[PDB]
Formats: sequence, C-alpha cells, structure tokens
Amino acid sequence: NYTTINYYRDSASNAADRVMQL
Amino acid sequence: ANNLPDTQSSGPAHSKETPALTAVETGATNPLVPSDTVQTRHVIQKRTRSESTVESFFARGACVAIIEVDNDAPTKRASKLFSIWKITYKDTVQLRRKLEFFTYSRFDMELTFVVTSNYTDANNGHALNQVYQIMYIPPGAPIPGKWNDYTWQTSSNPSLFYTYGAPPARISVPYVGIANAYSHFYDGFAKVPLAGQASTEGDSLYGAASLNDFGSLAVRVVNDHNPTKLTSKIRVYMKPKHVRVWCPRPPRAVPYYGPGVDYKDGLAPLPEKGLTTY
Ligand SMILES: CCCCCCCCCCCCC/C=C/[C@H](O)[C@H](N)CO
Repeated sequence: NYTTINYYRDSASNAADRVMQL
Repeated sequence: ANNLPDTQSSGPAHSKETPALTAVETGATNPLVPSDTVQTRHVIQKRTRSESTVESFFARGACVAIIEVDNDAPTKRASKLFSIWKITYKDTVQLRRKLEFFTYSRFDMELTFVVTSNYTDANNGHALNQVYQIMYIPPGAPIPGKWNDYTWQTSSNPSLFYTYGAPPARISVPYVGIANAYSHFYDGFAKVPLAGQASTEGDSLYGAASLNDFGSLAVRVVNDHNPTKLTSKIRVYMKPKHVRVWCPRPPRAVPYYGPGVDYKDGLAPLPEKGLTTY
C-alpha cells in the first residue's frame, strides 16, 4: 500500500456483406 | 370493382431483399408497389375499379346492324319489301373488338331497335304511320320469300310489331348458346375431311361452326304500299348483360377482314418515333 494526499486546489496540480442498399 | 388498397409510408431501406430484381422468364408479373422502390407517404386510397368491371365495359348499346326495308309496291323490283339479316356482332368493329378481348363469353343480350323512315320522292302523295314486323327466325325455321307469305303468321316465331314514332323497340334474350359459353374464336372445322372422299366433299371453312348460328331477323313493313315509296332503316343495338368472360386475348391491332381472324390491309399500325425522342 501507499498513501496519496492532494495539497492543492486545482486538479491539474494532482499527480498523474456483398449485397447492400443505402 | 371494389376499393383499391391504401399506400403505406416507406422510409429508407438497406437490406438484402431486392423486390426490384426479378426474372420475367417465369412468366409471372412482378407485383411491386411504389413503396418497394421509392420512399412513400401514407395515402388513404379512395379510387375504385367500379367502371373497369366486365359488366361496365360491355354495358353499352352498340349498333350491330342497319337493316334497310322499303314500302313502294310489289311490282317494283328495285325495292326490297323485306330484309333478312343473319344475327352477328361481326358486321361492326367496335363491339367486335371489345368482345374479342376475350376468347369465351356468356351473357344475356338486350336488343334495341331504332327505326327511321323517310320519303324518296315528293310528287306521289304521302303516307300513313307504318308498322314494322321484326320476326326472329331461328335456324331451321322457314324463311320468308315474299313480304306477305305465310311465314309472317309467326305462330311460333317470336315477332315484334313496332309502330313508327314509338320509342325504340326493345327485347331481352337469355344466354342461348348450345355450348356452355359463346365462342368468340373456334380453332377448328365443322367437318373433318376423310381419306378417300373427293376434295369437294368434307371441305369446311376454317373457324366456322354452328356455335355462332343464331338464326336471322326478317324485317318488313306490315302496311300496304302508299302511292309513294317510303324507305326505312332499323338499327340494331346489342347490349350484353350479366357478362362473364374467359381467356383474355390481345385486342385486334389491324383492320378486320371478314368474319375470321384474317388480315389483308393496314398491317403497319404503329407510327415512327425516335428511340431517344420523348
Ligand atoms: C322478337 C323478334 C325479334 C327479336 C328477337 C331476336 C332474338 C335473337 C336472340 C338470340 C340470338 C343472339 C344471341 C347473342 C348474339 C351473339 O351470340 C353474341 N354477341 C355472342 O357474343
């Protein structure tokens, strides 16, 4: 397991067949 | 005779079903409707085939004979005091064609007689109203030789006495064919020539039989002759009634030539028009 916490507001700052008729 | 089917709405189609493609070699006419090839709306049909029925098609009085008679004097050899007319629809073309649309027919008949008379000269006096005798002579019955011979007693022959100036005379006849239907066409002979007998014997006209033998009409003026000659014409109008028909045929395309299917003239009925000319 690992722990992730976001420290910012904006989410950008978060870590990453043949016959046919038509 | 009854109402036609309605038209159902058709949208776009994309499938392996191809009503357009067919094979006429089978002899079967493709029963397509507009909705099969193009997009169609819904139309509640109100047209009917009531006037296309076989009854409507033949429900008209058609002239078939103009019989000419005279009232001049027995001495006059140029005046025909009585006239015999073999009963047939082939003396006129229009009814003949409408009938020969079909091989067989079966119907009652209505005969209407329109009689018109006139003077032929002026300086011989005038005439009184004429009575005409129209005697039906079935085959085998004695045929008048004179305008006033015993045959006109009509003890058994049906006879119509028409007073000039009265409305056109009219009678009805049931289906009187010795067969089960009238034969518009008879692909055969009345006699079969037999090996051995002379070429004179056994020879019969092609297509002629006793199926179409119906007797004749003998028309005379019953009155004695006035000092002036009077010429009369009886027009016979035939109306089929209760018509049944069988085996439709292509209609006559070229002028009739005689009682049979013979043709001699007017063999080029179609005009000239360009293949790519609208
Ligand atoms: C009252 C005396 C004079 C009027 C009576 C004449 C009666 C003749 C009726 C029987 C013969 C004609 C019957 C039908 C004629 C043809 O067969 C049809 N057009 C056949 O299609």
